[PDB]
Amino acid sequence: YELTQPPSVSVAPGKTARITCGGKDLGSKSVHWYQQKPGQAPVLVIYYDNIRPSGIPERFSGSNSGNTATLTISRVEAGDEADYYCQVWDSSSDHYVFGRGAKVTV
Amino acid sequence: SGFIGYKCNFCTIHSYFIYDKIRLIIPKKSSSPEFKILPEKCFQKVYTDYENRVETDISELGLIEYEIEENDTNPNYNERTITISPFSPKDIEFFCFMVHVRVLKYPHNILFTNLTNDLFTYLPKTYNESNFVSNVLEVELNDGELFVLACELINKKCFQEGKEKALYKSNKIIYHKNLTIFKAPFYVTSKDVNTECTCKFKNNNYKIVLKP
Amino acid sequence: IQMTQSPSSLSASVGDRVTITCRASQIISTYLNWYQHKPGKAPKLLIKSASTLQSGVPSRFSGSGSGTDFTLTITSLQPEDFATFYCQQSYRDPITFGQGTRLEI
Amino acid sequence: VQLVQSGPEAKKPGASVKVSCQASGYPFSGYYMHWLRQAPGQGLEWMGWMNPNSGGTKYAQRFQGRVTMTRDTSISTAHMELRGLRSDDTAVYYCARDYCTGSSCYRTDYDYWGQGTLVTV
Amino acid sequence: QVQLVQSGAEVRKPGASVKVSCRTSGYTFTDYYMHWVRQAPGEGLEWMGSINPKSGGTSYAERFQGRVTMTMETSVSTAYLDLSSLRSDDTAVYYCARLLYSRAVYYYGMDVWGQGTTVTV
Ligand SMILES: *[C@@H]1O[C@H](CO)[C@@H](O[C@@H]2O[C@H](CO)[C@@H](O)[C@H](O)[C@H]2NC(C)=O)[C@H](O)[C@H]1NC(C)=O
Ligand SMILES: *[C@@H]1O[C@H](CO)[C@@H](O[C@@H]2O[C@H](CO)[C@@H](O)[C@H](O)[C@H]2NC(C)=O)[C@H](O)[C@H]1NC(C)=O
Ligand SMILES: *[C@@H]1O[C@H](CO)[C@@H](O)[C@H](O)[C@H]1NC(C)=O
Repeated sequence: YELTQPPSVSVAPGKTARITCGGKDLGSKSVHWYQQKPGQAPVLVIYYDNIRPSGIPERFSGSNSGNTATLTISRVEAGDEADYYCQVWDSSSDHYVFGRGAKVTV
Repeated sequence: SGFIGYKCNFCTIHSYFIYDKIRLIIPKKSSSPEFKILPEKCFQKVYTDYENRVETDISELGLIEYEIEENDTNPNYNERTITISPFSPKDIEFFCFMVHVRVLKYPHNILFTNLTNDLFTYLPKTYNESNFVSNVLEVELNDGELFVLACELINKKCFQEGKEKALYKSNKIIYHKNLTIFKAPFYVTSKDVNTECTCKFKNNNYKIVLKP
Repeated sequence: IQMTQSPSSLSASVGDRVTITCRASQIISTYLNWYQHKPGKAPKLLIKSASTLQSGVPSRFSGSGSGTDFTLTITSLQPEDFATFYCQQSYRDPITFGQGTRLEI
Repeated sequence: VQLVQSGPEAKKPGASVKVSCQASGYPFSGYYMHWLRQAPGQGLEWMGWMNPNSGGTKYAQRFQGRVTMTRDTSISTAHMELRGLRSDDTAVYYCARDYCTGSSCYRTDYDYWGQGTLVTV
Repeated sequence: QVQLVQSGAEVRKPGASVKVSCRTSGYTFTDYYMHWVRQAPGEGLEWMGSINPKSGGTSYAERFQGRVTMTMETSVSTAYLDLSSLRSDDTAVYYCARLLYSRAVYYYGMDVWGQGTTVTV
């Protein structure tokens, strides 16, 4: 299916940023969040909708509840200016559906 | 086993006790002093046998993990309460005079995951946290297999939601003393069914996945 | 239910531990209380249920035993400890006390 | 907490004695009143308990038809009347409160006793 | 000491064929799923297709089903993407990424991504 991520998110430094990953019955399907810098490769920041990788600053966080998945990147600071895409593996179609994206600006 | 009664108002209990509680409903004696119980400290110092009535402390019967509660706030009635546990290795019995409690040893197996940092020496049958593969652990469970999760930060909606449509039905889910025990249904229609939960160790999210 | 205290006749020096065995006719579990009956005055409860000490009783006095045989342990004898001791059978409707144990100095 | 008992009184043989038991520092209701016979040279012997709340009385098998226990809620005093005094009915009588009746334990304990009413027959 | 290195930037005329390589130096191949994701200039990422490491996988996106043929030789432990019939919608920066192979695939993510191959059409 299609993920209805917002076209943009506007945030101030030292605040919480919420990127909602919207999809039908998205609670039953895992989301994987990837941080897209303008030139650097997608850095995985959340996988299996709440897990923090081994190497990452602690402020990154995220949860999936109901039909919306929120990447709560608390304490927004410099270096977080990126596009965060949620990826969902579609079991019925056996093909991963990739989110449109939502740039976070300080 | 095949019983749904656990109240003790000749109450005889024969059940697989998985952190299940025994309600010893006894009068204050300020209304009817003829009634008495022969063991004073019932469920704490209780007869091991039926004919040879000898007082033995509750530590020396065959229970493994336990806590005994006497709480007297209710003015109408007072109760002496004991919690039993799945960790027992044999079918012990004790009699409070008659209150017959049978702690049947659990015929199936036990699987314990201690994501918490603590020494639950009572049941050393495990996976630890090292078996977690990429911070996710996938523990299959045979029919009736008793899964235990020791993680204190269980968050909410543990075993409530199962990923990928159909949810793995659990007969009983117990959350006692920060300890989360999963009872396998012992009968499953299709093997391809999943139940999930969350845990927070070292602020990392460790999650367990249970399948038939 | 005659609860005979066989060690009834006693004579103990100050500073010496004692043991008073108290035995009843039938099994009466832990339903025992120990009283200190000074000459004149009034009896004073020492141990409740034979396993926990009554408030206002020094650490010298202690209770042991269950079911049929019960024990008194005194760490150090005192002139206040000098008195007659009785057993109370809380089990069964009549309450048969002991014959006494004069713990003579 | 203290329990005061009336002064000793010596009645003639064949008469009756009334002994007064006063409760101070604790609610008179909710605690059974137990009477004990301290015969000289003999052990304490239990006579009966009186329930303050209900008013019911139960007596020992020996004194099933001689002793009578009453009270007065206005004054909160416990009275015991014994009839048919004999040469073996001379003793020191104590009324004690059961601190254990109120909660938890089923045993009978006598935390506080009376002064001891000396009755001579 | 562990990294994923892709082919250098290449320019291909429209209608031709472009081959993109993804060799796994630090990590042994066939342990992880192999995925191909392309990012159009000034546009969101689009995952092209996935090949199962244990057995050959035909899972491709519906948009890229006709012209994508993903082969795994495993002799040099390199992942090869064969792309042909290029057009204005077939130019992007291509990224190869790995996720752990499991019986159920929804868990685990693309922890490590390739260096990036720029294709101009
Ligand atoms: C259960 O948890 C403990 C602690 O998280 C694990 O390791 C034990 O660690 C203590 C020291 O903290 C040692 O003294 C114990 O001997 C260790 N346990 C064992 C069994 O060796 C433990 O491995 C976990 N699993 C079990 C089965 O106890
Ligand atoms: C259970 O997990 C513990 C770690 O919590 C493992 O214990 C370590 O084992 C290695 C290898 O034996 C030792 O070098 C470490 O010193 C141990 N750590 C501690 C804190 O004792 C244990 O190996 C695991 N159980 C297994 C793998 O069976
Ligand atoms: C048990 O005891 C606790 C004491 O903390 C009291 O709060 C509670 O009301 C009691 N419950 C029952 C059922 O007696």
